[PDB]
Amino acid sequence: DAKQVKVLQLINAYRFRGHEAAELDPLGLWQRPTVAELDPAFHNLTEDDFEETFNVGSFAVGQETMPLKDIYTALKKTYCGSIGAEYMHMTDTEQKRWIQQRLESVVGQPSFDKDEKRTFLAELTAAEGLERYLGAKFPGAKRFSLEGGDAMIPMMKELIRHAGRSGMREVVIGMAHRGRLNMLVNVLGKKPQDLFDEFAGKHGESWGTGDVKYHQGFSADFATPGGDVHLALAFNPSHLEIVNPVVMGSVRARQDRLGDDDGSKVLPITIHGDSAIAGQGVVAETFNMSQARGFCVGGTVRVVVNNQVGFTTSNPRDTRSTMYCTDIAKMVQAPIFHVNADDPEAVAFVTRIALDYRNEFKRDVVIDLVCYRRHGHNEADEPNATQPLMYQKIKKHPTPRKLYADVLIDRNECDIETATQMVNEYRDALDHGEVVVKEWRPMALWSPYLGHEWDTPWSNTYDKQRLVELGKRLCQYPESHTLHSRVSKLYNDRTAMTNGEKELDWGMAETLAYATLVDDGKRIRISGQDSGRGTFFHRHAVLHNQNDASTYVPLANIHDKQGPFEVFDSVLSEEAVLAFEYGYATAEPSGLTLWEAQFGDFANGAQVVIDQFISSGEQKWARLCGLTMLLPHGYEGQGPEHSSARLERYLQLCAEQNMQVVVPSTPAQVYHMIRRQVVRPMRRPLIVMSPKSLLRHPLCTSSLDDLANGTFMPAIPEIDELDPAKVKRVVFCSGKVYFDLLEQRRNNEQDDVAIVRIEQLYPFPMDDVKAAIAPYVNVEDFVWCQEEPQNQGAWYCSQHNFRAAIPAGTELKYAGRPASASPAVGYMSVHLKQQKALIDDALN
Amino acid sequence: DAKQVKVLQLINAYRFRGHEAAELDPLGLWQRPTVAELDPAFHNLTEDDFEETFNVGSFAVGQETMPLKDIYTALKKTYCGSIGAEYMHMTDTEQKRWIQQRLESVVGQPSFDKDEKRTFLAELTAAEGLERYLGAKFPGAKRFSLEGGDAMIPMMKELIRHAGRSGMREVVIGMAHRGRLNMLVNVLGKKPQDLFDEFAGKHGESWGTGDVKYHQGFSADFATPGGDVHLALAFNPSHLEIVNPVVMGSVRARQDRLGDDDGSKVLPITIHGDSAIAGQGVVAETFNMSQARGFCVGGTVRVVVNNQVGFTTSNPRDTRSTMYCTDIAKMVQAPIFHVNADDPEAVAFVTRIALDYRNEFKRDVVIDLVCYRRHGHNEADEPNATQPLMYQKIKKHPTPRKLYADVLIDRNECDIETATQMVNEYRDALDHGEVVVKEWRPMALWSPYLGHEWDTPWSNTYDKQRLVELGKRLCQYPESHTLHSRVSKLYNDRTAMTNGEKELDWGMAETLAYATLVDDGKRIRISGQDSGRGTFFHRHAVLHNQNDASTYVPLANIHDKQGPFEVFDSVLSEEAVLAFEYGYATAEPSGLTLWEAQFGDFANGAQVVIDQFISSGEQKWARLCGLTMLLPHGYEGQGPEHSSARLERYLQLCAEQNMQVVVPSTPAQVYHMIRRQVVRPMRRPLIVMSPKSLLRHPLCTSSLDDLANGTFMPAIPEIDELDPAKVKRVVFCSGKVYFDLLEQRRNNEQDDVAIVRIEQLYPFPMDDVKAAIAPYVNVEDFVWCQEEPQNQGAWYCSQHNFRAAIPAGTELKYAGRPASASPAVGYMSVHLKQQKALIDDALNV
Ligand SMILES: Cc1ncc(C[n+]2csc(CCOP(=O)(O)OP(=O)(O)O)c2C)c(N)n1
Ligand SMILES: Cc1ncc(C[n+]2csc(CCOP(=O)(O)OP(=O)(O)O)c2C)c(N)n1
Ligand SMILES: [Ca+2]
Ligand SMILES: [Mg+2]
Ligand SMILES: [Mg+2]
Repeated sequence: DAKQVKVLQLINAYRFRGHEAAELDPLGLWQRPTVAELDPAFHNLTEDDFEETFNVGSFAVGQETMPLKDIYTALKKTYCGSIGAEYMHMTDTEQKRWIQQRLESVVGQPSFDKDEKRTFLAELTAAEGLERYLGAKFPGAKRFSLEGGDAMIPMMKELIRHAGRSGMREVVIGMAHRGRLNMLVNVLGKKPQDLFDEFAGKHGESWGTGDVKYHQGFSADFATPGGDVHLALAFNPSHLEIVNPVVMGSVRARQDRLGDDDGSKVLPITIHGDSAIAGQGVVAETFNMSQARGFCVGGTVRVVVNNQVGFTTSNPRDTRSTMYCTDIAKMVQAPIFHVNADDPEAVAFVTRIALDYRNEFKRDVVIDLVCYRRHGHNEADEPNATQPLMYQKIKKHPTPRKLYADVLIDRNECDIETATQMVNEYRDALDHGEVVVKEWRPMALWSPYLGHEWDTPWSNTYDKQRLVELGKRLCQYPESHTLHSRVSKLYNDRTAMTNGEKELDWGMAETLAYATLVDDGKRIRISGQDSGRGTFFHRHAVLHNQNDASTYVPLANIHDKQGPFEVFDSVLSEEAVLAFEYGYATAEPSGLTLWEAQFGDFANGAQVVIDQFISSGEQKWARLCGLTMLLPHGYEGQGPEHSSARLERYLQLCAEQNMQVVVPSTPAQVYHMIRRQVVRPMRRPLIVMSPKSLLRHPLCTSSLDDLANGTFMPAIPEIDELDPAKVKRVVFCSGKVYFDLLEQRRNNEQDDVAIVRIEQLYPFPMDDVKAAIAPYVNVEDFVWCQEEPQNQGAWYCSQHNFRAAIPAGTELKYAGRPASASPAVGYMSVHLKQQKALIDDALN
Repeated sequence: DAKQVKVLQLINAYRFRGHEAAELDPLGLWQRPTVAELDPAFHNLTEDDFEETFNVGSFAVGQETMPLKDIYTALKKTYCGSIGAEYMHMTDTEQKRWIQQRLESVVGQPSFDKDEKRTFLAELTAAEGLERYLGAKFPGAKRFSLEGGDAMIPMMKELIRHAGRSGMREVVIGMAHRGRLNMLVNVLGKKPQDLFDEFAGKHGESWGTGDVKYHQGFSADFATPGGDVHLALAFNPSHLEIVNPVVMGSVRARQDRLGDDDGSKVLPITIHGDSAIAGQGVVAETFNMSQARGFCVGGTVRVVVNNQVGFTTSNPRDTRSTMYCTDIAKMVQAPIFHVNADDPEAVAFVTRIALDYRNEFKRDVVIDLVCYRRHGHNEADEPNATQPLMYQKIKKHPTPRKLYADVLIDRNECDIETATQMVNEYRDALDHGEVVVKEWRPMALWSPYLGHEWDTPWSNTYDKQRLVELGKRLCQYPESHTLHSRVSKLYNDRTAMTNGEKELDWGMAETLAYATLVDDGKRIRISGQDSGRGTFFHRHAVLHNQNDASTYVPLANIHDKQGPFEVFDSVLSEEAVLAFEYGYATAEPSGLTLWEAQFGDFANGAQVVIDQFISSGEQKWARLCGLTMLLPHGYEGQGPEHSSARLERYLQLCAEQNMQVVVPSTPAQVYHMIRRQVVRPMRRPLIVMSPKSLLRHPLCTSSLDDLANGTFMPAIPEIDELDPAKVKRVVFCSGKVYFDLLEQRRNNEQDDVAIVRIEQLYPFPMDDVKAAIAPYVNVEDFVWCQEEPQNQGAWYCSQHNFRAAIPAGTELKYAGRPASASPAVGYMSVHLKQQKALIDDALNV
């Protein structure tokens, strides 16, 4: 019959658009626009057709032939009840068929054991009960209450029980304020008495400068039917979405260490607010990384706490441009399960389906938990002033605990005395103040401490013969591989440096430093835009065959039993990428983790990660991060965005030994700088002003002797054979400007002015600067020289450090570019005239 | 008839997935994976069925019944040739039927007039010819050549010709490096000789410190069959996608000024690279704004220069997580037209469809121009070292101009002599150096210069009876409107302030300042998270009815003929939002344009806009931007992210009078500060350290007399009746710390130490500070006091300004928080101890 074809189009119409008419809002507040396609009359089916049997076809109901009365009911139960599945936009036929099997076979309605139902009720009770307790015990205090979205707690425990049920070993969570204290107490097993002690202010005992209670992270073991599973909740700042990239980098470092090439042992989970996930662009930057080979973690389960309001903003036309906040997920074709949070069984049922999807297909999946915010944005705020109707409806809306208990009683699946005792047993458990999570376990088996002082001794030396054999292996590539003539010219030059015929350039000394690290079995993860070859054609860590596209990585082939070596050409992001590498370095300190800006000027698109994480995470959260940032830097006439890494900004952020700001000027210096970062037992961030023109400067060279038997020099004394008595002025400087100073002093045959580099600006190396200055007893004045404008660079932030170094009688003077609004002139002509001007002011 | 249902599923398979098998790559380089659904056998159609006639259904070919062999030919011609249409993900049925009509009715192959074909050939000729000329005249110089994507120039001229053809009046373009120099010369009408002089370095005659040649913008009139259309190409920095939000704010200010409610008179256009559009999150932030009220511009035409490489990265698994760089567009259900760039008629056909779609449905549309990059990422780079196979293929790939010329000749629509002469006539036109755009026209009639010095006089005073009458109208609301009792309590307090019963609070003086600005007919646009009510429950510019949802905006109801007033609750973005307000303010200087951070700590997620636009756009591009940034600031024990607007960073960025950094401490000061921003003839950015606790501080109050008859004070002298001779120490300070200093000095019964506010830190008000210091001839030492840690705040950047101020005998000292990695402690208890310590260190002598 033609009607059998019409039944088939109706079935797909619900699969495409049934979620648009689904009962997803707990409050029932605003009606959904009608969709004609969901009505059989749109397909010319009438009541006479409704009594006739039909064939389901692809509808996976488990009965080949059905009356239309049950087919129409099955479609509404599957696609228009509590669950709104948005998945047909996906192009993979196997994945869409897979989701149809999960939903359509059960006809939407899920089945759980009565013990499973009693667990969801107790988990709702713990969520509501902890929040009503804090509002009584600490009225008015800022706790970002979960109330109205209490199903997030049973959804989360069901995720973790389901992770161990399918063999996952670790779960890493990154989230925001909403439900944060409920997570700490009711899933991660933080003791309630310790939460009560923080509200009273009696928590103490640290020189961590600290952070507010709803930014804290936690760790615990958590019993699951598959056994104990490690749990980790990240620290995060107030900035709303940026923790998500950091958690992605942590789990990748975990998956890399464990040899989990399919991310099936470590489950990442991120929790988002509905307004934050739509407005913040780092969400899309992270979705773009979800399958990038250098950042993929096997897929993330993403849960949105969609309380249909963001602070005081509730109009959909003010927050976003689409019907759902989750539509950003369609960029990577993620299935999206909207679910009513007043239907806990639907929440757990969609939660298992979402996890099963992520593990079957190793792809991101999103759970839209549609709910409400019972109170104001925080408990001191009045929501009626801006959402009067939403809170007149919430004020007469019963809690999800009460609602679910009413359903189990109607179905004779529970009795009211059991539901009542859970409310009171939980309140008594909070009064005792001990852990209230049944499933919590003490962690099973942390040293070595990596907070040691920057001037701690380290093994700078390396075997000179081992260093040359490493260099020879780097120059070797398969004979069949054919290099571009410029790359083989470069490896031919590296072959001469290994023979002693030519002093090493910057790239060889950098490559050698990586080689000694993997030679000792330590990991190297490099990341950046065009980091394999290098923006300035200097690295060439990856060699591409000129016949086929095949690559060969000499640093990955040094010897068997080497530490792993990876260098990824990153995606066009700096915010999410630098946050990813921050989470990688903190989770796995032992190796070298290095991010490379293509120019240091672009690093400011990750300014939140620099401000709220790198420079401040130790004082705030006791986190040590060894991440190294290569920021190309130097004034060469290329204009405002290709001159300044904003060195002045990193120096301004320096305090309390939080960071290292280094400006190497020699290939040997960058070699020792990189090894000290791994070799020295300190893991604090290394901000590097990477050279550009110095990669090929003829005077910027170092012998093999300088690497094997040298050390990193925080300050470098005068190098030419000046007589110390003859000096009348000492010029402090950093970076390439020294090389312009040196050649001009030699061209003048000037021996009355010494030049002293300060390779490490923070922490300031006091005695190394004084030691370089000591021989010049006749000195009368000192000069700070810099290519950079005076309102930028090291001048404003490092004046007191230089002044403390110099003898008391002498005064210090400035020589450099004038202060300016823009980092650099746009014209090359004006730049060279400025360069000659400042170089002459310093030497006269 | 069972095969008839199978034919319909085959037709929809191509509508859904034909683009996966389309020939989109000019190079033919990498084969695409088979989609099973596109071949009939998958649907049990065999050759015997191919001879039978079938019903096309909704297939819009213009014939209801067709043999299957010709339905299959029509489907491959429509969805598997040069055009790859991705639109079935959209949920609006009408928009899908609209696209099917355009595409299926021409059966893939579209028809153009012979003049239109000769125009696309000449426009391809100018695109190739200009770049080969620059490579000949200036070998090795960095010009980001369009070559391989030459189809872009005819596509752009067809976008503009079709805009005026349908009555649009302005077109505003924002783009990147790729094809930038070709855009200026061959679309915008920049003189080639001025471009050649910039390559030679002979450009001069400006105090703009300037920028590189491929960041410059341009303006022109452009003849179209419907008449002249204004053209505007934005200045942009090197940061790749950030210009896009700025262009959205520029056309929105244009649509607002023109009374264009639906943006049908001003067309926004954005051009993107394949790697940047996938990696940068500001792209998704702007897509989220496309239908937000208060940022919607009626839809943007977005063009991707998809040359399948970004610098040295060409592997898809390293650049993105999806098959197409454009898949982010699906977040807003934008249709996406992939098109092979070696088929200019396909490019022009899809370009007309994209504009017609954007004007019919006022929604974003994307044109994916699939092409190649003929040279390296720039002309000094070697691309073979990292993409050997792509450049062995490009090295033997003929240019789009030659390829199109071969097609017009093979079809006898053109002759080889006509195509040859275009190549040579164009090279001669470039040698002469005059404008080469035939459609270019001189602009028709920019004089109230707004770069005047910050100390320029302005009309600070306002009539006091009008100021009180403005306040009475602000307190009036409709009888049917019902306020929440806290809001009615607040307007009753404002009703008391208008009568003189009570001094004005911070919110009343701020609202009053807005009222005087709209009262004189000037525009006010405020934007920021929860900016309607205010994060701190102080503004309440929008009044929500407690019975229905209706709003009432008292500032929009001052009197008829007032300037428009708008206050928008922004999206949860700061980067794309602050870039949008930068483009609004720069395009429309005359009014007040204000962005409000929810806390000043959150502005650093828009740090690129602050660095590359706000702090540097005047020296780089001669752009005046009057935008005001409200950044809440102040140490109150709320922690590292709720204390510091990073004042030290803005002070570090101050040079060459680029910005204003102000810390008002009185309700009257913010009133005069806001009016000075519009009433004074200067349009430079205003960075404001907004108070938090001062909004309710009993001592932070001002009389109506201070607003009507006062003025903004860059520095505020001692307010208490101290005798100058008895003073022994002067304490400089700004912001709320003054009130902690003042209240402590009164509790101590101390008359030996004066306290002087410095409301404007940059540009530094020298003589006003010296004037405040003059009476204290007996002073022995000076102190800068600040809540901030010593490495933050004003200490490092303003030391020389204070030291040059003080009398020669005296020396300057510091009193404030110790330097720290974090902006603020996480514990309230600790906060107080530090506050009492620094306040006591300043007052003890
Ligand atoms: C990056 C960033 N910008 C601004 C803020 C200030 N802020 C904190 S919470 C909030 C609203 C959050 O709305 P939503 O995402 O829906 O989360 P909810 O609290 O409603 O659960 C805003 C704008 C922030 N914390 N982070
Ligand atoms: C925000 C930002 N990050 C980094 C850079 C440095 N950069 C300039 S061009 C480029 C590659 C651009 O690739 P694509 O988007 O495809 O544009 P194309 O030049 O190939 O057309 C990079 C990483 C930049 N200009 N802006
Ligand atoms: Ca961003
Ligand atoms: Mg919310
Ligand atoms: Mg590209």
